[PDB]
Amino acid sequence: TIDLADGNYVVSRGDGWILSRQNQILGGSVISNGSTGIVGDLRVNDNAIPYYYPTPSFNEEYIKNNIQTVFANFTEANQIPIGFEFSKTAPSNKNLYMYLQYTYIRYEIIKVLQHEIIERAVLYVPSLGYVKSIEFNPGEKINKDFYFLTNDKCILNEQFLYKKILE
Amino acid sequence: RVLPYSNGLYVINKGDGYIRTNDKDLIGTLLIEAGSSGSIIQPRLRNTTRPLFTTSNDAKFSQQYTEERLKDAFNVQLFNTSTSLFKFVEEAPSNKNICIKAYNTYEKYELIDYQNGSIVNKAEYYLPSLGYCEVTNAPSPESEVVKTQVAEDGFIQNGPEEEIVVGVIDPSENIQEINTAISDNYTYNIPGIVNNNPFYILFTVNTTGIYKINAQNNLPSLKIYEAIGSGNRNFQSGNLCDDDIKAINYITGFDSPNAKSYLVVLLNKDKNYYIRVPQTSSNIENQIKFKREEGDLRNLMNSSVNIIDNLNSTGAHYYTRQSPDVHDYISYEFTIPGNFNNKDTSNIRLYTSYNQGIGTLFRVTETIDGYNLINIQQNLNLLNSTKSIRLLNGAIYILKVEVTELNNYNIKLHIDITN
Amino acid sequence: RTFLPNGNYNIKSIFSGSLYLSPVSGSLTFSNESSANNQKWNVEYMAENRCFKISNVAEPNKYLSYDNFGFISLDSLSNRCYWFPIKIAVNTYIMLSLNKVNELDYAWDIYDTNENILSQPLLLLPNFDIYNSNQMFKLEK
Repeated sequence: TIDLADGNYVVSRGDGWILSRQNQILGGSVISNGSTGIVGDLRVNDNAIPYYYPTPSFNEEYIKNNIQTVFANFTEANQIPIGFEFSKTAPSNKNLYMYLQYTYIRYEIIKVLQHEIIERAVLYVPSLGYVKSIEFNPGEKINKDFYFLTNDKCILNEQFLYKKILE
Repeated sequence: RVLPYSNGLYVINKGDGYIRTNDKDLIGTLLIEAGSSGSIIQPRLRNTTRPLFTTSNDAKFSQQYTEERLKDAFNVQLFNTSTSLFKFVEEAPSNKNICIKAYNTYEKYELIDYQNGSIVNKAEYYLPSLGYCEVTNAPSPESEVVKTQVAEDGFIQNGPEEEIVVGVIDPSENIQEINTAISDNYTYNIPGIVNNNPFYILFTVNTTGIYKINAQNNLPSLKIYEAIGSGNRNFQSGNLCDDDIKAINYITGFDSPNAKSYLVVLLNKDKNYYIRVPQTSSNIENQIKFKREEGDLRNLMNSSVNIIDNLNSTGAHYYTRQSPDVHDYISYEFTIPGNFNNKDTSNIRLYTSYNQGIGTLFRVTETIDGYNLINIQQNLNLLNSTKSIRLLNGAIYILKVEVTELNNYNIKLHIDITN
Repeated sequence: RTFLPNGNYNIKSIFSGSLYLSPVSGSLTFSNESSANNQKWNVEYMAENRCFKISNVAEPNKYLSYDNFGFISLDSLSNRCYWFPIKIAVNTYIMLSLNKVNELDYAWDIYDTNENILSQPLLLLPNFDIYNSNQMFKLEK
């Protein structure tokens, strides 16, 4: 129940979103005893793919057009490659595991009626990445929460940046 | 060790950092003179990478398929091409040389047909990962050489211990969907096109609560599954949205053919659920009734209520069913042989042979609104229970069993009646 | 469905099979099976009041009801002719009047000298729980 005038709004939640079940897809490297690991990535037109969750009334096109008019235009931008990498050094006693996960911006577009949200379509367009380190002795049981994101989330704080879709 | 799992397809992530024996996977060792530093880089000048795959059945569990199941389970994008890159770097101390060696690695996925107590099919998919590196003191080059025999082909895990399982929609079972969110009641007709095969029903609900779901005449027996991570992302009030999720989590339900059952489950508005109607067999038309239960029946929450119509006037009876896991529930609605005097009684001991449980006993009264459970006995300890109770002939009761210790895949319930 | 499906039922006391609900000199009493339409009750869920009405098949414009003396009655249709059944075992029910008397429910009840009801009129009397034998009646087919 959100305090806005009846109508359609375009909305940016954060950079820094990450998706259910998708930790570990890219693989992960394991490094031991105070050597250093550096995993990183690029961006042709795989990383580049955005994920659309449309609704009746908010078709893919509608979404794309409408958020590219307000915010970061992505189709244009993710043609030029950009890189990112992380550099984790291990302690000397034990060894550690680090794996790469792609971060996304969460755009969504919302129908409001009666200070209430009746409908929401969502677009995740890929930003950069994020790595998670963990130190382990072999046999040491690990928290399932570490390897499995069970519900989408932002690893940064969210936000709610909005614009009314015009008539 | 019991590993109850409501039979079907499961893909597991058995962990990262796997390598093959005999350095089939070593990139190479390089040796760092004290006070220098040295790295080994996988730059991805060329994308292509090789996964490794082995299966019990090519015909069923083909690499293409067992790849698709990883898409289903973890939405894995790429299988033999990574643009993601890795390097290992090390500095040697000034006293002694150091030497760093690097192995390519794999995440190890397992794909499983787990039908009815045992894995009837299994594939192992080794997905190319992002490295393992060992740093050691430089070995003395004069050190003597041990004639040493190579090892059996196989694998070593260097990543931390991991095993995380994910249920997946069986691509051979169709999906049918209910576009309208279920509200308070709803009756669903099994369409033509399912042709009495198994299939899935995707649906959602509007306001969150407890629902009784049965088929026509509580037959066939159903299972319900939550879809993992549903209902963040898109939503349209009143209807469902596809979300794009075929990774599923078993809530409750039997796999047994021709057992009579109804499900009683909690359902949350911000999630999507699949139901799995099994092979119909029958040529008559069937239906799935969803009712929202606001009454006493919430007591059976996240249980499948098993139906026993068939008691003999006296004697031993038993009812073997897939056991739920520790701290989940199986329930049992039974009506006791004999006409209802309201003074007549039959003596009823309720044992269980293999697993322990907390049994909860109710008398059932039914009104036009719904069941009413009157509370008869609590805290009953079932495992080989000496105990008995006098129940009323012709009256109808429900036993709700919480599994406490899980000692066997099936839970066998006895109703041994005396007079 | 499943629960009291519309149709043609017999109506007994749990105190004796071999006796059926029948109207006689304008009272309702349990009597010897006559295999006739006098003893067959047509019971009809009326979804508008979530309750059931029960007509006598041989005089099917007359429904089961009650008067301002204690008795259950056969009468032309009235809000009194509405009943809210509670099933408490295969085929047995405790018929409550939908509309409550003061703050408490009433039910079909029938007196027994010793589990014997032979000449007894069916009356409407306060209900409390599901444990009153006399309040219990069974409806078959």
